[PDB]
Amino acid sequence: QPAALPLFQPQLVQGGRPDGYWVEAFPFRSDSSKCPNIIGYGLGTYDMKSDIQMLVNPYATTNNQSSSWTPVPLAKLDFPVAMHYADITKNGFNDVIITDQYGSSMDDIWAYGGRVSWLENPGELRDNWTMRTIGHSPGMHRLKAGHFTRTDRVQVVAVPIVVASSDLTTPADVIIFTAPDDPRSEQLWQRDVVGTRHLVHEVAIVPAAETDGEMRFDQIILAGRDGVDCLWYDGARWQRHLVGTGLPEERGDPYWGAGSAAVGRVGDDYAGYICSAEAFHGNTVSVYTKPAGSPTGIVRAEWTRHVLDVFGPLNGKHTGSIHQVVCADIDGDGEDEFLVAMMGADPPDFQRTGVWCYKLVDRTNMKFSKTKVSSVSAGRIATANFHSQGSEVDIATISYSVPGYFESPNPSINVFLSTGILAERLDEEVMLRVVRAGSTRFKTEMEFLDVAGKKLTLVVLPPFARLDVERNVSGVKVMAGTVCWADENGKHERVPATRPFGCESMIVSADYLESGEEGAILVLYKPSSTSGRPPFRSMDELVAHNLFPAYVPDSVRAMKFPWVRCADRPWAHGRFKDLDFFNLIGFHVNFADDSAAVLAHVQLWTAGIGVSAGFHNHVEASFCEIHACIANGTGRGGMRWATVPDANFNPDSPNLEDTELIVVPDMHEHGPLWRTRPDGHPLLRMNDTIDYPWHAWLAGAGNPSPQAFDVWVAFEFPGFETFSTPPPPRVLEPGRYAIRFGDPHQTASLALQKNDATDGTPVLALLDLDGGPSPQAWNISHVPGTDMYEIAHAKTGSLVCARWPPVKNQRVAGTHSPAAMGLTSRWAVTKNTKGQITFRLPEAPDHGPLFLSVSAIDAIPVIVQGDSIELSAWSLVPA
Amino acid sequence: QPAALPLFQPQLVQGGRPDGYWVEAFPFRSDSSKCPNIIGYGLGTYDMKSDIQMLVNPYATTNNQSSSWTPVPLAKLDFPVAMHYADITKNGFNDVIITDQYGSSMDDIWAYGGRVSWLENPGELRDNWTMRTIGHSPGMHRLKAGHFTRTDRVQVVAVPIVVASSDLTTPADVIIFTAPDDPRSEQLWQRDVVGTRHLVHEVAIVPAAETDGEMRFDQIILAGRDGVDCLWYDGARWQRHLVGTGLPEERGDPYWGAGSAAVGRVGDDYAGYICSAEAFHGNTVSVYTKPAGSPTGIVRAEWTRHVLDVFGPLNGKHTGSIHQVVCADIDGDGEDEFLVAMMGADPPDFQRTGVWCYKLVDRTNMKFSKTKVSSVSAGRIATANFHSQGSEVDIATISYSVPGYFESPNPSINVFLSTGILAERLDEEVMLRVVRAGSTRFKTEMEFLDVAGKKLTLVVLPPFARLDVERNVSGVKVMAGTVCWADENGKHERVPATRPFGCESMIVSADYLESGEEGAILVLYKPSSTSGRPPFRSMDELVAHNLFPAYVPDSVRAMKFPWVRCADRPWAHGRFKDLDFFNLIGFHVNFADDSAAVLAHVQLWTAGIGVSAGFHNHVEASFCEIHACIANGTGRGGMRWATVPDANFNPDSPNLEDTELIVVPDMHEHGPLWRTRPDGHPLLRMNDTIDYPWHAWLAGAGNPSPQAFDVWVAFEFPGFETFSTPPPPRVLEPGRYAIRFGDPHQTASLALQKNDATDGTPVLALLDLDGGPSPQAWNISHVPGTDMYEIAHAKTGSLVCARWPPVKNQRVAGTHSPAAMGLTSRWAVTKNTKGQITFRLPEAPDHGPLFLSVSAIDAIPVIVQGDSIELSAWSLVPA
Ligand SMILES: [Mg+2]
Ligand SMILES: [Mg+2]
Ligand SMILES: [Zn+2]
Ligand SMILES: [Zn+2]
Ligand SMILES: [Zn+2]
Ligand SMILES: [Zn+2]
Ligand SMILES: [Zn+2]
Ligand SMILES: [Zn+2]
Repeated sequence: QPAALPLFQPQLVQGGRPDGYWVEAFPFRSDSSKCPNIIGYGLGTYDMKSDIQMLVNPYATTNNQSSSWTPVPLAKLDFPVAMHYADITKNGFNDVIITDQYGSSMDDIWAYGGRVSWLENPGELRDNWTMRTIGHSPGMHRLKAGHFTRTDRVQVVAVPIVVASSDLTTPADVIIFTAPDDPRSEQLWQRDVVGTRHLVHEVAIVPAAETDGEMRFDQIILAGRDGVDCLWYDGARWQRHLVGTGLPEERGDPYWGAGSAAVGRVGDDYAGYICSAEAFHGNTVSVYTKPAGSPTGIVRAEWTRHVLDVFGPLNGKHTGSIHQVVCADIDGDGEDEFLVAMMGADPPDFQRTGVWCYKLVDRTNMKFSKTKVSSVSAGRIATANFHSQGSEVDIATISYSVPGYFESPNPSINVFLSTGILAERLDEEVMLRVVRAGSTRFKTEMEFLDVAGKKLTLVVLPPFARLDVERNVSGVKVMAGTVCWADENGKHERVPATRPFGCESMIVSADYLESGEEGAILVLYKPSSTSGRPPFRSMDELVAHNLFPAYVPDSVRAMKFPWVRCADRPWAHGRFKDLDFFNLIGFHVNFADDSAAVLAHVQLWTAGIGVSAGFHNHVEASFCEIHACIANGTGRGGMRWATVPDANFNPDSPNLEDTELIVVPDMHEHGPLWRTRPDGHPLLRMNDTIDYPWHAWLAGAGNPSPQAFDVWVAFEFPGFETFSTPPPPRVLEPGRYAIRFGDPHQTASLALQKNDATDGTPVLALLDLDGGPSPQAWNISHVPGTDMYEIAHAKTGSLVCARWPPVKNQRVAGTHSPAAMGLTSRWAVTKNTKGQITFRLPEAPDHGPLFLSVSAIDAIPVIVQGDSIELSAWSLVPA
Repeated sequence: QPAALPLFQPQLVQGGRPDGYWVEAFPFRSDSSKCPNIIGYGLGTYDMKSDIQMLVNPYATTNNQSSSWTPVPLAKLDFPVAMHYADITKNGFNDVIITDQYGSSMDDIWAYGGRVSWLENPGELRDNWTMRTIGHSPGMHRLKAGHFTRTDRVQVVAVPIVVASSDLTTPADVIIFTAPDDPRSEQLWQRDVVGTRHLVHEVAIVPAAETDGEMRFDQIILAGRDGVDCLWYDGARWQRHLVGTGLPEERGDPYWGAGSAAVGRVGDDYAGYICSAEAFHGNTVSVYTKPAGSPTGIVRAEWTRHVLDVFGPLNGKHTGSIHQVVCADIDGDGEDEFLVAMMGADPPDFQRTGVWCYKLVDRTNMKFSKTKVSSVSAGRIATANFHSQGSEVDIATISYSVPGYFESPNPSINVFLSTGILAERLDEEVMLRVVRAGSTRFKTEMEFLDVAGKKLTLVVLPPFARLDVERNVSGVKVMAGTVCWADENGKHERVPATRPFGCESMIVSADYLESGEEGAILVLYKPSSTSGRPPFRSMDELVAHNLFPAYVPDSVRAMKFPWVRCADRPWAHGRFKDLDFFNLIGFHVNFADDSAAVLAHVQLWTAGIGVSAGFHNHVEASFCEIHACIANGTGRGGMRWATVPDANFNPDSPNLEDTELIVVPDMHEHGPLWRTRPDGHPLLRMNDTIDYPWHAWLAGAGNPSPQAFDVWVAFEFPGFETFSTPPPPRVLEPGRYAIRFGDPHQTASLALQKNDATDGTPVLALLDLDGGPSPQAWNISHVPGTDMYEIAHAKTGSLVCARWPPVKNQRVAGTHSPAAMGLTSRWAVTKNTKGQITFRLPEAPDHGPLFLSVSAIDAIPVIVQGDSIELSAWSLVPA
């Protein structure tokens, strides 16, 4: 699975700003990177100093209720530009390093300005921090902290863009400032100039710790008129390595080379590529690549420039829309994507406003795709996990707005919170949009409802991911994919529906569970101490509480979920009067991708002692339902279904002798009660509804003194194939095999014609020969929630599929477009005494069995037929 | 149909404000109310004057591209409070009337302040308008313009809340200011005091023109410590009518009576009720009602107070969270809902923050329900149509934020735009959420895509609503409900699918069409001059343009919709290589209510000359598809379907002799090609997919020189019952009938037992007697898109339905919960020579026919049976 991008929940951090320029993820403490604060500000003007605002992260404090980011002004400065942070005082709190006194533009550089200073973090939320001067250089414009020549002091690389008003040709000093031993006294730091460069517009840092032992010290990557280059100190001296020269010079235009550059990790190499925007404020996005089998890192490789995109011509002043690039692992796959900060344009163009996310889609040819992730001005991007402890990467932006120069409407700071789940209000219910679990690399958890002693939580798990739980207490109900856990009785697996008429505990007996190869989506039932405890003697004891986290929309946070007597619902139509029978709604789970497909609808129910929810059969709306009992009032509450024909049972005055009872104890889920074919496909009524016998939840019988409510959850799935009737014996371990027909004397093996991945490619049996092209390998996997198997070509992934229609002598082909419910590409498996395997299609209620077969006893066409068992016995040989 | 509320698209008008208090819909011109500007401001502080900001409506200018509201400061004032507007200079531009110099609170009233002034609108967008003093009174706090004692000058009623610092017991003058003959000279207006009141906190105006001739002049409704009362001038004198006294006085608490009041239209009466918040800044919502058969209006009725809601206790200072009530017809049904402005609370409570919308649900008992429409602070609400010309009502709010008193986080101005359609990005496609057409009272239109010479537009129509079109040019394709138009050949009706294998023009030959009783949802194809003209000779000529209006989210506005060669789509899997066959995606239409149900998926396609889109049968995903051709390349392009068994046709090398061709000319749609039962229910495959014969779009044959593309739209619907095979004769006009069995000599008529609306109530035939309880009436209606009818009880709406299962001798009952696709409650109709009518259920492929019947030849049970024609012949008698 290539990784898909996560979703993003937008949130306005600060709107209505007079201007904007810089945004920075600022961790308040130097021992923690998670939920940092945001600092933002603009360039100011001659009429207004710029407030250096630290916006306090409301999510940082565990158990938070607020989504409001409180601004705390650290300073009020004339013409600030760039900033970074480091623990200067070495006391566990990050200090701010900032440049100011720049002037109002490149044509108005303060000759005595270009100051670099630091702001002492006082270890608590207070405004107006103590500020001390580090040094000065006119035009001072970018800076980063790090360890460049030593590791026992903070050091700062600082670089002016120009040296003087309107001077676009004189190079500027690249300066390293070194903290003194006591930075709270002294004043003016040690300074050393380590190079001169033209129009440097970005400084990027590669921390030594990123380089897996290649570098003792941090590398400085500069993007300016000279192109992109890397400076580093190696214990002995400074060296330089040219990455490339960027945009060629154009006559009458003072900007060439690069405007920004960032270093992109691919797998094991922190520098698998280097991306760049060109030139100063330009419209060109390029990437630098090195040849296959290069050393890791930057300085040992030869780089080559490739232009990816030109977003349009420059204006009269030779500028465009791109302000910055940054690299970050947005989709969690171990490769950095890169983000491009698009300021906006005049005339307005959405293509040049917001953030583009570029993704390396082919490591071999170094091909990238791009996806728009925001369409409001970004003059700068900050990345961090702003909302949780996980390895997700959120994106913060600030609009680019400089009054009387280039102003964006409504300048604002925004944050886009990476998530596998977005919540939105319908009317009385919530739509929960989820990523496909198979292609996400992040765990997402969202608590939604505190009810009946549990915090019901929606949980998206990537493939083979772990979820820690409270052993013997936490419960799970899977809605897509699979999870499993192990205990002394071996492996336990859970899927959307257990076996027909079956019952399974939802309780996890282990300390953790893991998703299988497709990931999982599930409801996790955490224990709660804030929604009552059983026995529930009244609906008052069962009041439910909205648990949505503070970053979900306000309209969802404000929702209540009352229990409503079923008599009072708009669908009662005069029924259920005077019954202790209650309903709580409700939650749709749909895929967030372009299918928008339903996953499940979820609602809750209760029934007092002696109460029946009423016999029904779902002729009104089609779905496959599973119930999970949270609390069983008497121990005897559960599902009954009629075992007689529909015509022979009266749901209004039920004869309970013509029913069977499946008791559903506390924290158990029951299996399907709908009608199925022998291989698990659902029977269907003439109006396209899943066919059910008459059935109902009924509480244990007796007198409600004292009262004790059943509480249960309905999961309404779209139609799917479930398990088989009767259950077949297990005879085949999934794995990778050659699939052979014939005697020890001369075999043919199953083959996809020419290994061709094209839909419709014939499947054949190739004579195995000494000349000896060897057998094609097939992956055989169990289809979860069924007793069926699929056969997928190991090289191309093509599924073994009968062509339509599945009839005697029908041809077999490879496909990635199977029929729904895998009708012609799923197989019932049996083993004879010779230990050969037969694969049989789902049997049409019409016809006889049809087996995967050879067409005769150099290539033999492969077919389905059920006349001859001889032609459909295969040997499986591990490959 | 009760009316449902519309959806609301939120938009931030202005964020990051220092404070907030007032928001007002401000029409710039006095001859137009649509798309007004917004004025907002807060109380200011001693440290900052308050900017009186007029935020320019970007949607006001037809052909707009921007969603940005430009602020224009009209004035900068010390401590402004209330404002309104009127055409003072009588020149066609509204002037602003404003109070200021109030002071900083009720404990700090400026003794020489309480100024009332007006700002002269200069007829263009300029800041800082000329300001002139009208008059003064300390504590001045609310004001409205109108015509109170004359109609030839602007008049202003102005009322202080207190007269002096901390004085909560002295009553204040109720003052009327009258414009001079030349308001641009003179200065200080004529003033008359027309009453004194305690703690007036709201002034509401009933315009004379609203009163259908009851009042010559405007009525002034005041809400204060004295309760709610109405003052008016009648040509002769001022009078007063008490509405009620509001919240009783409580010991130690200075606030009682009312904080706000608004007058609510119900149908023909501009004052069917009066709503109120109590007391000053309180938490109590009450309504005033008058008895059935009262005169219309206010002063002739006796009113009675009813408390609806108390949102919680007051704080230490005796205040709560409600600042204002307003009445407006939010759902367009001719009755005013009311809105309640909830400022917020400390500690925070979502229940007391935002806007609640109260709806009168029972005119008889005057019962209201409430629905949360915003959950961010509203210190004031303005209503208007901010986005179009229609009678929709949008809501603008400003947060209540007074520094050092009660401050809301991120004070902002927001607007909630009333709509039947919300658009949201999925990934490459757009989700269009729509209201149910049956319960909306608004037309909504949203352009989405400019392609192939048409502006494709999504259109929601309420029941019996009109849509003007360009005769013989505009095209429509219905996705839900029905529309029709008339021309010289009579009525034409369109529904989601015409007859199986049929073809109909989409072109409207009339100047308008109308929706039927369920409303409609449709795609309107407007003519375009900005997306090319046929013949389309290349895909370049077919570039499509995003048309979403400026108020939809930026992420949807920024989307492009490229044509992609089908070979290049991720679902091709190696197919369609080197074909001129292209695909454009795409648009989901789903219901916005708690069902979230699919309506249709929409995508587009093209095929060059001689190109086949390939034979297929939809075993992969289930849906009922209809295609509409926009442009037919050769005139011969269209749908072929195989007329032989699935097993007998090779989609890879098709024999076109075993197919039939339906040519689909320009702007035509074809009918269903899927397999159906005789009464229109879809055949279903074992994997729950709609069963289709092999079928494909194929372009006209020949050589692409010169090229000419087919362009067509796919509409993928969920499963539904279509028309019958063969089509039955039309023998019954829908309408209201008594349904009788038997001889002229002695009949029984169809009856719902005891007229009982309960699901499952028996249907019977009651002996018609001289003693003479007369026959129950039934509404018989055609089911659109089918040849079936339904029978609904005229009093209760209950559908005539066979109980499950429909078998010989099965009982018949009334229901509001029919089986999907109306399986047991829809009827095929035939007429014998005696002119009697027989009603037959959809026939199960199993059983024989089953007719609505009497069970014998005082009440006879009614059943379904098909053994005896005798028992199932009915006379229909108009009722
Ligand atoms: Mg420190
Ligand atoms: Mg005027
Ligand atoms: Zn810049
Ligand atoms: Zn990545
Ligand atoms: Zn059920
Ligand atoms: Zn107030
Ligand atoms: Zn209304
Ligand atoms: Zn088709």
